[PDB]
Amino acid sequence: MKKQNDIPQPIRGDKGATVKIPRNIERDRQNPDMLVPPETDHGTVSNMKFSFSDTHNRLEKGGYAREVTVRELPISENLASVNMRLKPGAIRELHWHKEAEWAYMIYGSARVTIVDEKGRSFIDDVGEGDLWYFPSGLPHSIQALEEGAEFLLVFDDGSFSENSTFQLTDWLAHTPKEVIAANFGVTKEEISNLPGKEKYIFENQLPGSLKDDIVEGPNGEVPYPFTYRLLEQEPIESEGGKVYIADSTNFKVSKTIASALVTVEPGAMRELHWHPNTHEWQYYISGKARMTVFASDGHARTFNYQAGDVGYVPFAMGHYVENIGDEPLVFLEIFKDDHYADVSLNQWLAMLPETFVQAHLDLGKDFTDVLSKEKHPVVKKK
Amino acid sequence: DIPQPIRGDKGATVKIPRNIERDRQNPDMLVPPETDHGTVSNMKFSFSDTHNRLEKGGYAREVTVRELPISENLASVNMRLKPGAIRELHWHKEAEWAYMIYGSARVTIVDEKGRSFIDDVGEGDLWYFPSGLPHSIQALEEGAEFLLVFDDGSFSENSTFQLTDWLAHTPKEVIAANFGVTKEEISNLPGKEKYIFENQLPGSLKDDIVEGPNGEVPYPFTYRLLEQEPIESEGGKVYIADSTNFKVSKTIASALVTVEPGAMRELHWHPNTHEWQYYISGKARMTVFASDGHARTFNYQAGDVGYVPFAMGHYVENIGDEPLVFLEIFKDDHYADVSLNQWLAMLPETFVQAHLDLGKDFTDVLSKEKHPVVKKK
Amino acid sequence: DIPQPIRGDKGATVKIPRNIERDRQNPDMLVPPETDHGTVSNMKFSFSDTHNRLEKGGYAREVTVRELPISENLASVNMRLKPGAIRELHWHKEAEWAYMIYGSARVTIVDEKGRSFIDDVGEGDLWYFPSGLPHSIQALEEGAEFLLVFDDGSFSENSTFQLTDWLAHTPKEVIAANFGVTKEEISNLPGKEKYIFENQLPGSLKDDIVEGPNGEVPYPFTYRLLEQEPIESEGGKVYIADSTNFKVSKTIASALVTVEPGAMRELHWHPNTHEWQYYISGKARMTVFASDGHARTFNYQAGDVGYVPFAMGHYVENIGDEPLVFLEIFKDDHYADVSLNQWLAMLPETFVQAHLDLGKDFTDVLSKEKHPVVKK
Amino acid sequence: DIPQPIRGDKGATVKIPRNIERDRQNPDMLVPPETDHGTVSNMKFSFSDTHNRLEKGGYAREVTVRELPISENLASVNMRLKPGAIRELHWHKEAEWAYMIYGSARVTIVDEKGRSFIDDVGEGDLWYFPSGLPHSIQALEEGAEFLLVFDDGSFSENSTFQLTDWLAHTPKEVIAANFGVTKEEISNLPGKEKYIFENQLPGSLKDDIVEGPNGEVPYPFTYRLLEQEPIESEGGKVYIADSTNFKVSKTIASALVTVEPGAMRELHWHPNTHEWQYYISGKARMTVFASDGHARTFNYQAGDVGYVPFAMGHYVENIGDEPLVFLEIFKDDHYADVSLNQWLAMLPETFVQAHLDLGKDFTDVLSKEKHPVVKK
Amino acid sequence: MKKQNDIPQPIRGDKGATVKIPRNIERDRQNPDMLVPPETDHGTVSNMKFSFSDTHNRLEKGGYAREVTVRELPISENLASVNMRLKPGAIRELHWHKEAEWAYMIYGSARVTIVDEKGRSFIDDVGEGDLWYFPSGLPHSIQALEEGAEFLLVFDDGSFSENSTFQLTDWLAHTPKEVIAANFGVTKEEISNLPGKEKYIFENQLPGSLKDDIVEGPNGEVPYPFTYRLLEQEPIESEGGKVYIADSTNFKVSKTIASALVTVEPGAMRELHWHPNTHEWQYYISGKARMTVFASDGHARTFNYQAGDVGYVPFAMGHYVENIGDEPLVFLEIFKDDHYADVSLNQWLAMLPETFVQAHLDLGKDFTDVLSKEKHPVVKKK
Ligand SMILES: [Mn+2]
Ligand SMILES: [Mn+2]
Ligand SMILES: [Mn+2]
Ligand SMILES: [Mn+2]
Ligand SMILES: [Mn+2]
Ligand SMILES: [Mn+2]
Ligand SMILES: [Mn+2]
Ligand SMILES: [Mn+2]
Ligand SMILES: [Mn+2]
Ligand SMILES: [Mn+2]
Repeated sequence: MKKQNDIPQPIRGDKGATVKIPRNIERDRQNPDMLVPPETDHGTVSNMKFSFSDTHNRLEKGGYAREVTVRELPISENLASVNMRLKPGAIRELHWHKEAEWAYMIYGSARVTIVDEKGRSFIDDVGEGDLWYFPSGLPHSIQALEEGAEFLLVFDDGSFSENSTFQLTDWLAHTPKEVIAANFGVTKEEISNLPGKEKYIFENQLPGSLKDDIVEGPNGEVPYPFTYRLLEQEPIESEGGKVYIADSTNFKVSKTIASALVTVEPGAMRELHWHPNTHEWQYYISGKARMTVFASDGHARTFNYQAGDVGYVPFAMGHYVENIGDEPLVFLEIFKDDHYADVSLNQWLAMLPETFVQAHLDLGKDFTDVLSKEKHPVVKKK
Repeated sequence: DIPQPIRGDKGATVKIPRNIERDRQNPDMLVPPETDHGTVSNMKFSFSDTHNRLEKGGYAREVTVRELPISENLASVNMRLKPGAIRELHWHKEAEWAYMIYGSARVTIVDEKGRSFIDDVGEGDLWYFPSGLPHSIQALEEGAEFLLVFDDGSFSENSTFQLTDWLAHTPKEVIAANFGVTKEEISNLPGKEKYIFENQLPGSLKDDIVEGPNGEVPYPFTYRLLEQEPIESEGGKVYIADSTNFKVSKTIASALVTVEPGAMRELHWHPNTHEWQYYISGKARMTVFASDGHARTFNYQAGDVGYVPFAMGHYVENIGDEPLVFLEIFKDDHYADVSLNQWLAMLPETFVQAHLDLGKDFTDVLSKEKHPVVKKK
Repeated sequence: DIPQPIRGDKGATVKIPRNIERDRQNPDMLVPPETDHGTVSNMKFSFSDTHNRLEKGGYAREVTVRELPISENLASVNMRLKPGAIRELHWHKEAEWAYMIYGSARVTIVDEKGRSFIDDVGEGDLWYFPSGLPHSIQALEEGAEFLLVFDDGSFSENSTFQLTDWLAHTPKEVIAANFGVTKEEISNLPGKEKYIFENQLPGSLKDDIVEGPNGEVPYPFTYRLLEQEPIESEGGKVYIADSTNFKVSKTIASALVTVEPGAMRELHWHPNTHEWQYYISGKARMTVFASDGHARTFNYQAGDVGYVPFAMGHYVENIGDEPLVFLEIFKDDHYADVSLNQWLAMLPETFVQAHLDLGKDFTDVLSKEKHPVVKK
Repeated sequence: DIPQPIRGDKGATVKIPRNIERDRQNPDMLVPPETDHGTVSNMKFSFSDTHNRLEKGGYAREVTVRELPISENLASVNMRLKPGAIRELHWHKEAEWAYMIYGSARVTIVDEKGRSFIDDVGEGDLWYFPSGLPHSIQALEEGAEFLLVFDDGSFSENSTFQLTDWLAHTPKEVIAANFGVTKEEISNLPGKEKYIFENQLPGSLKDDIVEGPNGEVPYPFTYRLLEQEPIESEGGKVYIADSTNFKVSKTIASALVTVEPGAMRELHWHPNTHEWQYYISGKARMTVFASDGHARTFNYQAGDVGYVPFAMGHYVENIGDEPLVFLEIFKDDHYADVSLNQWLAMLPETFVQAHLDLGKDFTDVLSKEKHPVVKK
Repeated sequence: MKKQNDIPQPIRGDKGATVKIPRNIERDRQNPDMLVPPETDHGTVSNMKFSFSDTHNRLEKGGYAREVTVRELPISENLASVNMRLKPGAIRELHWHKEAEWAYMIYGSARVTIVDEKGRSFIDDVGEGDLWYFPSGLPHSIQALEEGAEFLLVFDDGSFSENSTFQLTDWLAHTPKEVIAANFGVTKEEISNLPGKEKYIFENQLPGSLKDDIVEGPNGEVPYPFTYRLLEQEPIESEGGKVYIADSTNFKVSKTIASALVTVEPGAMRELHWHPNTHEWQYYISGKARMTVFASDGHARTFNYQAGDVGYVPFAMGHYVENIGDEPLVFLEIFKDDHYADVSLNQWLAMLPETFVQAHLDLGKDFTDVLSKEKHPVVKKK
């Protein structure tokens, strides 16, 4: 708990030394638990942290998009992410991709379209705290409404790239005109004005009312919505914060992505736990955190995170997420699976015979008496 | 005619010795569309460019990942049997799907509960043998020629597990003990496999059926594809068999497509998996759109294998005077596509116009009903 | 008493220094059947050829893909516990299946809904712990020795996540905050893992049961394999536990096979997945038929691991005077085989004759009923 | 003072919580050049974003392929030693190259012929230790801080072979037999490694020299880079050490580049191998041209690692008011580049004009002499 | 040094327990340091031991061949080995392969042939203790002389198989007769008696004198011999045994294999060392040994070896080879490199300032005074 000097130094008790070479003081201040790790860290652990601020931002007329992929964070082979921004009325061009796409609306609102394997369309407006999920290969679009929009997209393969989606106008620009004309029963003259290259993101007038955009068709309505109002659900409320979970059990279409939004008050922490199903991918919406990843065989490494950072926890590794700042800590947890699952350290030990736990920990009834059989994902410090 | 790789002011005459016959077969590759761009893997291979294994009773030649490396998940054998000839009892790690192009044959299969299924397959019929289940084929009075598709690209037709090869490589004492016979009783077992061999015609199917205490299989291993009602559009027909109707065909979804002269399988993609193609008859071109401004056109004719990687945009245009007939194969439990026309038809017209820089005259032509094969006007 | 690699006019005496004891254990490898041919990967490894991790309270040794590289999907630990000794609370990514060979033990497991299951396991019983669910083992009054099988070949017994190792590598401030205690209250936590440690015998199972707000688990994590009715053939018995009867065992299908002297697990293959084997007792040979004229025979005895890649033909012949007892393990939700005899029995007899160049005298012996273990 | 991702009519303000400090460090990434295009792998990682291993006597932090995956062939440790502190005698498979940034240290190495080399290294000096040869570092009176580069990206600083770790994991009977001593004589050996440990300052270099029957090493393992005459261009200086002058440095070619304010390492590429970079001081941007219309610009400052894959076009522009100082590292036996200016200068002027759609006014400025660092 | 019972048990002090399940007592007796490892072992280490007795032996008219490859010992990706036996006069059929081949003649003697890239032939007799080396792709044969022969072949790729060499008669059997006839200017009738399948190993009459077999040609003699008399060289003689080294510096053709024969008296040991160049592959000719492989980061595992065993030491790992029996221990060390190199622990420390070594080891002048600046590869116990 000893605090750093204005110029922090990698010193812990009698270990470490001052930095003698030119250095990045600003980044060191953001990474206090990396410049000075806990004494309990040990061994080689892959990097589990990357900042969107350290990525190239693709700027277009109407917004921007930047990405963190396996080429930035190689531990995350199964999940990649885009931070995308749209100005009011601007359109993310009709497109599809091999990966399924999950999204969280951080700021503003947007209208999405999607058409399914049966030719059925779903059109809906998404606001702050809402999600969408587009299954692999189904074509979709996003158009920001009057406030603009900024959102996080997560794709279920780490090798994604935002520059490799299949765009409507790119497909047509690379199809012979004779074939397009034959496809639609029109003349080549009727399609002479098709774009010669993709748009990707483009400015446009605001759309009208949602009701006026709904398209009915001969194949009927989709069975399940492609959007979900996460923040309208009743959260799991612990002493130190709240957890909102959306997986395929409640957000029915979201078959390959399970998700949670976690809020952690100052002085609180997402408790010690692990996931018995799959890897965790993280996005930090706001606040400041540290997390130690316990990797087995005496290996553990602590990382720091703040707004704009991606984190990762490989399958079954022990972890916690501690708020280390004065404001709420808000982050997303993402899993490539059909459901969310964790094992809580506290609940695990609480559900075992007390003398058996005592025999393991070399602690007494004073400790086992504090264990809780109810899981409290976010705990508050006393 | 002597074609040249010239398109407008681009290209030049060929100055070196060349293969004129192949150039005539590949007009859209010697002279690609101006709209092609970028590196795309090869998506075409001819069975005529493969080694044909000849045996007493027929032949078998294959296109695998060693010929067409983009196709890692699917491989194929073109097999021919003379009347009465037998493809020896065998099994393999891969599931096997088949389309009977010519003639007819009797198949056998035994399942993991010891139940046998024996049936005759004719032109336009399919079979599907799940992985590891043992089977045989015997051509009937007119012979048979058929296409086999295996759900792994690394297959080889020379590495199936053959009944007689197994026995030839098992100790005689073990074979004798296995069946409760003497070693002398099995002395005449073959020393090497047969693979394909000549034989007299079998009797009636009814007389070959074997009844047993474990009863009949719950689902048939054959399917009469051409007896089903096809999806009919202006330019042709589509017949689909996947696990929703051909119940056993869990890892292969299939379609037979017929395209009249002047018609085209419309612009679409598959949101589920890669497409593997076999061209039964006719002449076609297809452009594969691979994202990020990459697209490449290929030509196909009878005897060719094609491929479309997962989610790539494509169409199949008849470029000849005869019907174009081809198979589409997918390693999945169902067939699925997205039609470009239907997609745009199901969106607000002004939104589509904003994308395409076209007006209501174009959006008025879009159809909310999918028409897989369209006819030119 | 000195075997030589000679078969008729093939082979020769060994002229260099040699391992006569191992040669005597591997008669069908020093002198293979004439019917073997071609390159086949090794399908045989002995636990006696592995490093044994010794701890206060027992031991653990393993056969993994680093010992037997054909077995990429399955690995195994032979673990021994003295009376009362504890295999420390731990978890791992891999699912774990177990067979109790000797003695008995108490297991605990807690699931992802916070529900605990505690049960006693005796000889012939199994357990199955799904991936990532935390568990422990404690031997009862006789001690215990058992075989664990993990559904990835790259496992290692030294890489499990141990309760005390986790806590030893977590900041004390974080542990204290997690439980609402002071750092002083947790100062006595161990500085390193225990793994296996000695302990007094546990009390009655009834006294260990913990009730909780989330109720009981829906399916048990133990199974009394030898209490089931086996498939009894002429030459032995087969007991099967897969996800159809041992409901939790979703990624492991298993069978215990007993083969009398003079009997043999018949010629068959598996149309679903690879087979992993552990030889509990007795002596066997097996030929693996790998297609395209490739076949190789291997010898096995107590303590050996074997393997049969997906769809390869095989049999398991007792070559000794005592019963042969072995486990068959498959990474799948069910057991399945195709029997050579039953296959041919279910085809037209003249069609079989046309293949085999044998007559009705042979096809008349074929049986439409499957008999997994046959007697000579 | 609040930058925004806006370039003319493209982009927009950031509406979500953001990292303004990092955005200010990366102006050409928040607002890239209009000329960037396409997907390019990340080519930039900060040592400040790594876990620092702290020991009594100093620290070590690393950037490896697990942090910067484009760099598969090279990894790096920033190591700091207090006065007299010792980096424990050790070896590793990888060859090690080093640049002394601050202070000074004594190194030892023994070769495979039993010959020892001991030398003092000061600011601007290098060392190179071939793969597998054992060595140590001990800081002198001012302490030391230096950059180590290893010729495999999968390195880890926690995986080196340490003298005391080896002995702690060797049977005492074997150690005793090895040296002809009793087990009692070696009872005080450490039970675990030291890695970095505090120690009194060493004596004179002359007093440490050890003579032996195998003579002196043929080539020195240290090099006084900054004592060499640099290539001096209009905008800065370049000092090169590769196997042609630093004879032992067979797998690492290196250069120290200084770039004045308003200057730039010119447009060039390497026809031999990938470039790995460490930024000692100052602030830079670099565009990596990856072919087929792909290009991405990155920002660097003190403490950053950069990378340029084999043959990709690049330049390094000083974007600050202070000198820009960086290292270029190549896994090869020599340094080589092709300069864009010199290339075009050596071709017929009308041929260059036909390519560039520019006239004699442009081709007249081309120079047949290579100037690695140019001044605006 | 405590000895096992006739039925050994995995017990070390108060650690371990008796074996309660059916077990392989004979193998346990062969592996005393695996049933009861040193207390100093720790962590996961790949298997480094495999017995030729655990391999399928290919029997032919004239001899046998069995192999240990990466399919048996997966740590050894770069080296594989065949133990081959020939009866008097029997021929290992003319053949070639992609891998280079190195050989040690353990028993008997043989005549070898080889033809090089220039059409030059080399024919020579090899006896006990002699080597050969055949570069990749050059065709060769072996024919045993009057005592027969048994030898160890080592190939410089672990994926080798003895059943995959290119055999003269197999090539011809799979070439169209018209092509063979055209190749040699003969009729198809003249070649009708060519074999229909390969021979591999076949019986034959003893050859005549070597002098009568030598073939001269227009391209002259080879520049360097393909055989080497290892045991005729003066060995490095230490107190506890001898070392004979053949690498490309003395056996000039042996460009990809460096080799050593090591003899270790009872009570002696190949000292603690490592190799700074490459992995070590081992074959145990006679005797009984143990070796601990030190793999870094606190990882170490001990293995036992006896006649007929293959061992392995990955690049740069610390090791020693201790004789644990009453007879001499004789083994081969093989390296895929153009030279042999090691670093001796003793010599390393002997060449450093004594106080510096003392500061590392927490030992005094009593220890540093015993260090030797001369390398003694095999040391004898006092
Ligand atoms: Mn999208
Ligand atoms: Mn979590
Ligand atoms: Mn088949
Ligand atoms: Mn299609
Ligand atoms: Mn376990
Ligand atoms: Mn089986
Ligand atoms: Mn070093
Ligand atoms: Mn450069
Ligand atoms: Mn050879
Ligand atoms: Mn060695």
